Amino acid sequence: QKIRIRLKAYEHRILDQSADKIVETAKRTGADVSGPIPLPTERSLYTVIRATHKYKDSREQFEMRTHKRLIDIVNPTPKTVDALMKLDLPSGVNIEIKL
Amino acid sequence: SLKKGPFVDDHLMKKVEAQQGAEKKKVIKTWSRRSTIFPSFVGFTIAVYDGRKHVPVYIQEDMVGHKLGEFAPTRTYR
Amino acid sequence: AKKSMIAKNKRPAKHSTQAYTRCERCGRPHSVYRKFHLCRICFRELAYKGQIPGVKKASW
Amino acid sequence: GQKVHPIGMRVGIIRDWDAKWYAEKEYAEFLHEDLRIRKFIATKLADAAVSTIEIERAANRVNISIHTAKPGMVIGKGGSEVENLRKELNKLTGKRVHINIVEIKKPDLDAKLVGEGIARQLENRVAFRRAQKQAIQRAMRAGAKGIKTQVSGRLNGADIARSEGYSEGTVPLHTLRADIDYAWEEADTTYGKLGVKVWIYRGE
Amino acid sequence: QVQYSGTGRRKNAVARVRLVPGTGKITVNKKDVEEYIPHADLREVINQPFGVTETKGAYDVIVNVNGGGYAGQSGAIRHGIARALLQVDPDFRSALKRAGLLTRDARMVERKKPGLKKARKASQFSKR
Amino acid sequence: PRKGPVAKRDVLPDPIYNSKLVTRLINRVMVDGKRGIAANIIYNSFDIIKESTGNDPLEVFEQAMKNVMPVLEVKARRVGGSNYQVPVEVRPERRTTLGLRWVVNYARLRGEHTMEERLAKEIMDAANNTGASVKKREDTHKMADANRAFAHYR
RNA sequence: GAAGAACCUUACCAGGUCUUGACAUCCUUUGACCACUCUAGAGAUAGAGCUUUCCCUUCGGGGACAAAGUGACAGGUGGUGCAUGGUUGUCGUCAGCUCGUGUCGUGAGAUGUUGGGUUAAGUCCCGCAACGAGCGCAACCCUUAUUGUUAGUUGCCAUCAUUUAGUUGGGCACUCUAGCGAGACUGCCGGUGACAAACCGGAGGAAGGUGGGGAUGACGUCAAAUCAUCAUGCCCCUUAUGACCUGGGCUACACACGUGCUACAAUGGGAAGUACAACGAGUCGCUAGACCGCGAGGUCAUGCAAAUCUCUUAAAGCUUCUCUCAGUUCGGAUUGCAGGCUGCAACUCGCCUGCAUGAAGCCGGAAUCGCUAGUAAUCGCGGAUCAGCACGCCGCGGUGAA
Ligand SMILES: [Zn+2]
Repeated sequence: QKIRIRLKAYEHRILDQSADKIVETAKRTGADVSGPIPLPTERSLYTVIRATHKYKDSREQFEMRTHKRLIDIVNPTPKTVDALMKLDLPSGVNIEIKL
Repeated sequence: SLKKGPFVDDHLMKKVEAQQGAEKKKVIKTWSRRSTIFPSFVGFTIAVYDGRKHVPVYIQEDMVGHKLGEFAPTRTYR
Repeated sequence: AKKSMIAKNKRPAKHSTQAYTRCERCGRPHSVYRKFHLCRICFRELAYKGQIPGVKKASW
Repeated sequence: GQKVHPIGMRVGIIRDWDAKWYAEKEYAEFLHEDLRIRKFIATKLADAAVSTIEIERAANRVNISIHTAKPGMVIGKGGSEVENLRKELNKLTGKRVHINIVEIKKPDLDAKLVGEGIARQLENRVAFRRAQKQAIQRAMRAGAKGIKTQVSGRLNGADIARSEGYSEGTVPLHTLRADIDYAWEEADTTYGKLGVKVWIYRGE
Repeated sequence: QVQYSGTGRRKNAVARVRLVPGTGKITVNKKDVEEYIPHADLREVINQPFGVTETKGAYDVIVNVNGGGYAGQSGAIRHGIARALLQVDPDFRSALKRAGLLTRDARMVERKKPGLKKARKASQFSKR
Repeated sequence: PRKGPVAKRDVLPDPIYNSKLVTRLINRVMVDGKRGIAANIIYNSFDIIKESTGNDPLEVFEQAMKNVMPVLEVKARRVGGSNYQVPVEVRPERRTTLGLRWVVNYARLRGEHTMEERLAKEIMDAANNTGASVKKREDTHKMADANRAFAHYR
C-alpha cells in the first residue's frame, strides 16, 4: 500500500541482504509486506578490438548487468515509516522509496 | 531541398545591391561557395574563389539556377 | 599538436555541428564511448584495473 | 603478445571492484572525479608508499580509504596532514570528502610496494640480479607460495634490449582460485625507460 | 473435474498442452489445428505420440503456445502429449522411451563468435 | 573421416504414402531452407504421373529407380601411383543415392516451362528405359568392364 | 587504424594573420576576467560604446582574475619499432619446454623426458640409475538443456464470473521471472584386457562417457607491427616544422587486384487475403492515437527514466487470381524533372520519395575458397559510433539438407 522500493546493483548478495533488512524494518512494526520480487536484470554489451594499431580480428567484449528487487508494503505505521526515513545502509546498492 | 526559400550570404547581397543605382564595378571578390543565384544578379561580374584563386565570371540569364560553386572546379585534371 | 587541439574543444564551438567527442585522459579523436568519455584502449585497460564499476569480462 | 592481466580475470568473480558505487545518468562526473582524486595522491606515494585506494559513495559526500606501511607519516604529526588532504580534496571535488585510514600488515607480500622498491634500487644504478634475488628472499621468507620477477629493456644501461628474471616457489596461472596479485613499474637512469613486472601467489 | 496437462519445448518455443476426454481433437489458441498450422502435413508428427499409446484416440487438447517459428512450436506440442500420456499410466513410459520422443532436443541456434561471418562460415581468402 | 566411419541420420516416412524413399526424394529438391514448395511439386508431379497411365506414384517410381541404380563404378586409385581406375563393387545405399541424384539433376534440364512437368515426365520415361539417366547407368556399366582387365585383382 | 571525411573532425595545399605565443608554472604591478551592443571584415581581428569591480578583515591581508611586463620558457601528429616501456599478430589450443639431487662420459654432452600397454594430450598403468619438482594438459569459471524449494508484479489466467480483450473483479495453479539447492561421477551390468590403465556394448536417466559452446594461449621463433592512443633516450625546429581563420583536398581516372552486394527468373514476376520469434534502445529522446498528401513526410495531441508506454502486427512462410519462356511485366545501373529531412550551409561532397527513360546482363576458363549439424544455404530483427548518412561490423532469431 502506497509505498514500495526498487533495487538496482550488481552483486546479488548485497541486494539480497538489503532485501532482508528492509523486510525486517517492515514486518517488525506492522505487517502486510511483499517479498523480494525478482526482475529481468537488464544487460549491456560492448566490443573492443584487442589491439592498438591493426588486426581487427582480436576482439575483446565486455558487459554489464543490473540485478533488481522490488518490495511493497501495506498499512505502514508511523513507526516503520520513520525507520525507513532513517535506514540508509548498506551503501553499495541504490534504493528508492516510492509510493 | 530548402522549400523555405533559397539562400545567399549577406556579405554578398549587400555587396551586390550596392550597385543597383549606378553601373556595376567589374570586381566582386568573394568566397563564392555557398550562394545560389537570384534574379538581381544578372549582368554583374563576380570573381569566384576556388580555395586557390578567385575566378572572374560574368552573369548571363539562364545561369541563374544553381549555386556559385559550379564554375570554378577545384579538380584541374589534365 | 595534441595540446592545441585538446584546448580547442574546451571552448564553446563556432557552430552547433562542431562539438565532437574525444577521450579525457588520452586524446583519441575516434571511437570514444560516449557513455564513459574514454577512448577505446583506455577503457580496455582501465577495466583491468578494477576502477570502472560494472564492466567485467563476458563469457556465455 | 599473448598474456592476460591476472587481476583482470579474478575481478568480479572472487575479488571485487575497488570503486563501490552505482550511478545511473550521472556517470561521467563521478568517473572523472574518481580519476582526479586517484591521480592527485601520487604525491604521497613518493614517501608514504601507499598500496590501495577505495572510492565509496555517500549520499552527497566522498568517503574513501587508503593503506600504507607508515601510518604516522601520512596523517602527519598531529593529524594535520590529513586535514591538508581534506581541504585540498574538497576544493578539488566541490564535495565534502571524508577520508579514512587502515594500516597495511605484512607489507612485504604486497606487489606494488615490492615493484616500487626494486624500481627504486634500479634508479640508484644497482645490480638488477641481486635486487630481484633479495626481493624474493625477503618475500618468500615472509611466507608465500611463489614469486616470479621479470625485467626488460636496455638492461645494465647497455646495448640491444633483453629480458630475463628468476623465480622460486610455484605459481599456477591458468587456475582461477588463485588470489594472485600483480604490479608493473618503470624506471631509468639515462637509457630511456626500463621495465619490471612482479607476480605473487598467496593462497587459492 | 478431470483434466490432464503436460508441456513441451523445442528451439526455444514452449507449448502448454491440456488434455481431457473427447473425440480426438486439438484447439490451438482457440483455433482449429489446421489454422495455426499452415499447409503443413507435419500432423502425423503431432499425432505421433498417439500412434504408440492410446492408439490413436480419443482425447481432446487445449493448447497455448508462444515463441519460435511454426515448425518449432509445432514440434513443441508433441512433448506435452508425451508428458500427459505419461501422467495417466507410469506403465507406459517404457514403450515411450523405446520409441523415444520423450527427451528434450537440446539442439538450438549457435552462439556466434567475433571474427567469423556466421556461426562457422570463414570468409573467402586470397592465397597469393 | 580419418578415425573411422560415422552414423547416417535416417529419415522419417512420408505423410501420404509413408515411404522413406519419398522423404529422401523430397529432401533432394529443396533449395535454401525452403521445404513446403518442394513437397508441393512432389505431390503435384505424383498426381500428374498417376493421371496418365494410372498404376501408382510408387510402383512406376521404383521401376524407374531399378532402371537407374548402377552396379559398378570406376574408383580412381593410385595403387601404382598412376591413373589406374579400378571398377568397384558399389554399395547398396550409394546406389539409391545416385539414383535420386541423377534423376533430379538430369530431370532439372528436361525443359517444361511448367513447374513440375519436368520431373513427372522424367521418371515416367525412365521406367520405360528411355532417357539419359538410363543411358547414364548404362554408360557407367559400359565404362566399367571397359577396363576391368588390368583393374580387377586389387 | 577509420565503431560515422559536407565545415570541422584534419596532419595536407592557396590565401589572410601572431610572438613568453592557443595550453602550464613562477615573478613585478596586482587586485576580481566577464559578458553586451554597433561598426569595418571571408573571418581570424580591428575600432567605439554601460563594463570586466573586491567575494576576508583583526586596520595590517589573502584566492579566484585580468592586463601588461619580465625572464625563467612553453610548444611539435618533426626524426629513429634498428636505442626503448607498454600493448598485439602468428607458429598453436599444436603438446610440448624445463629444473634440483644423485649416476654415466677426458669433454661438448647424457640419465630423468626411454621401452610395453593405454589416451584429446609428457593422460594414466607396468618395468627400467634414476629419485622428485615447476610453467603447460585437465579440473576450479560463464552459458545452454531437467527440476526441488523460497517469492508472486508492471508477470501468468488454470477454478469463477464480465467486459473489446487478463481488463476488472477473484486466484498464484501453470507459464515466466531469480536466489538457494539437486543432479553425469566409468556411478552399477556384461564382455575384452597380464587381475592394471583403458576399451565394446547395457540398464536407469533430461542429458553418458571432456553432454553442446565460450572465456582461458606454456619456453620461445619472426630485429614481425606500433615513437600517430599513451609514455621515452638521443637528434632536431624555435618571429617557426610552434599558432589563429576562410576556401579546398583526403571523394581526383587511360588503367591492374583483393573483399562484398544485386542479378542473369517459373521453386519465378505481380495482385489480394492470412499467422508465428529473439536480443536490446528510450528525456530533450521512442512516438500512441487521430487529420492531411499516393510518398519520403507534416499537424495537434497521448505515455514513457520502465517486465507497465514506444521502437515493433518480424520477413521468407500459408490461400487464391494473372502473367507464358521472351533480354520478357526478369534486371534497374544510368539519367531528366518535381519534392522531403537534418543542417548557419548539402555544386564540389548526404540520405530518401514520385514521375519519366530503361544499360550490361540468359549461371561464368585456366584456377580457387568455405563448410561435418540446428552446420552449410537462405530470410528478417536490433545497436555501436553517431543533427544527419551502413551492401560494413557486433549480437539475435525463423526455416532447414547432402
Ligand atoms: Zn583514452
